[PDB]
Amino acid sequence: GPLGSMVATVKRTIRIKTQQHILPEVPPVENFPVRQWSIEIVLLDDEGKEIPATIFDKVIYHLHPTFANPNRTFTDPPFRIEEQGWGGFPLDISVFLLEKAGERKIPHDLNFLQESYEVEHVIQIPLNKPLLTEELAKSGST
Amino acid sequence: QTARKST
Repeated sequence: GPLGSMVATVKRTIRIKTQQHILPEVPPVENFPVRQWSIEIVLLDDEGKEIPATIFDKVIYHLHPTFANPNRTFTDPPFRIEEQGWGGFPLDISVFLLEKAGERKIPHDLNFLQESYEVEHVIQIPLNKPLLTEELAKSGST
Repeated sequence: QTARKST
């Protein structure tokens, strides 16, 4: 299964939730409509119900470099970001575990394929920081 | 809906 230091971890599923719609008052860019889009992040428990992702004390969205100040930091669940843009792009979402337990770079794809869509990612989380272990208890076994 | 940027 896992090996070495990675044995002392548990897995959680986080769900990234994306929404987007066209802003008609914003002029299209080269005929492409400008859309308002939003990303949020939740945690899933052992039953698959959505609970606040309190296991992170910080989330940073690393946006495409066409945005001003493309690295956007949020500290409260659900770490909701909102922007306007003309194009889809892969972006990295850095999530920072409580108690400096570690940064995880989760691959997201911002796209306009649907009005809304959800994507799940499995992350490994260590069990050696008491406050994080205690918080992890709310979303499933540890 | 398939509009995308570069990298």
